[PDB]
Amino acid sequence: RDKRFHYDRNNIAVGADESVVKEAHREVINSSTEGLLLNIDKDIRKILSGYIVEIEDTEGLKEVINDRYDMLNISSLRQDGKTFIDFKKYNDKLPLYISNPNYKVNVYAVTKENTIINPSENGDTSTNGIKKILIFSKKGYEIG
Amino acid sequence: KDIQMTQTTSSLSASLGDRVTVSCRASQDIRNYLNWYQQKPDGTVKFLIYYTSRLQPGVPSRFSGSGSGTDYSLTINNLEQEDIGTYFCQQGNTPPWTFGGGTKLEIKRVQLQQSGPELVKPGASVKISCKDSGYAFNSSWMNWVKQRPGQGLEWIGRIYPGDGDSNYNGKFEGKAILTADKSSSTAYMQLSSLTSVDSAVYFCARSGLLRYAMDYWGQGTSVTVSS
Repeated sequence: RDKRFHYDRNNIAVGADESVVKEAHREVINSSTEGLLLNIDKDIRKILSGYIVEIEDTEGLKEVINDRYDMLNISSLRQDGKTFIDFKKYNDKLPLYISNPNYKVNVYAVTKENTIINPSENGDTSTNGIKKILIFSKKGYEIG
Repeated sequence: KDIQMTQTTSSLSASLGDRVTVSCRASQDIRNYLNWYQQKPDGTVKFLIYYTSRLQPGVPSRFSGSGSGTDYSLTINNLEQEDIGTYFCQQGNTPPWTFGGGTKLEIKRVQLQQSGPELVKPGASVKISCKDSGYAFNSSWMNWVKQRPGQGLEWIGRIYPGDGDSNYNGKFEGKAILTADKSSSTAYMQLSSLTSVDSAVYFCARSGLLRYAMDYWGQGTSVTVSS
């Protein structure tokens, strides 16, 4: 047991410590208003159920693009085994709209031990609650 | 149902240099997904603020949106002759999108080219045409909004030229038929079987970059219907 990952029954893996997830998406191979493309490791790629993309304006208001309890998975592994987080996917076929270089473009990750299979006692489906983990956050002009 | 937007103050006048305030008011937490548009005097339509307070580039710093929950409001610090117009506030949380009723502001004392005005005999179809001239046609949606006095604005539907997917409104399920032609950047609506009811204007606002906001609007198309 890595003691780092938070195992469970069947003695599998369903999530590590934040500092562990952060370290994987630590290396970004490419970022654009269409999606990331970092290099995520299979050991982690497993515990994650999806990502959450949001645009935080200079003042302080944050908009979640794929704001949905089930649109959470916008990731997908390729040929060269590189993960491409697809912003454009759940933003109705449109890429990210940044109207000001200083708006940040946060992208969170959700360990499976936090993922919600369905709504709640509020008939709510928002990405609030879902304990997310930031993994990337470059301003607007740092993106390009 | 349709999230019903309410603009209690239907109209107002105010000298220049005044701090005008236009207030919208949703019928259920729309969670910030609200935008404001200004309808100039020249029957045109400008996209101003999206997502409650983010200003569209170009808008003069003296504007500003506010709120959260079900009480959003535009505030025009020290008014200026070129701000006159009728402001609407379309929500954009849970489709179908629905606009307010407009708060006509007075003064107390062409990338999207639409078709020509139609005139039909009660019971005939028509085909209005939105002719985008820009470059982002098959890469940006196309919403068709319907304006008629007293009825703020009703979102009809939209199609995405680039592939063919489309969405409609419940009241217009059986009326409009959105068709588009990727080769000549053009959309077409087809109000089939008209009535004295359809007699209205029909703008064709294209929503590109912002699924819940139409940035460029056509000019309109007076589709009046006789007896």
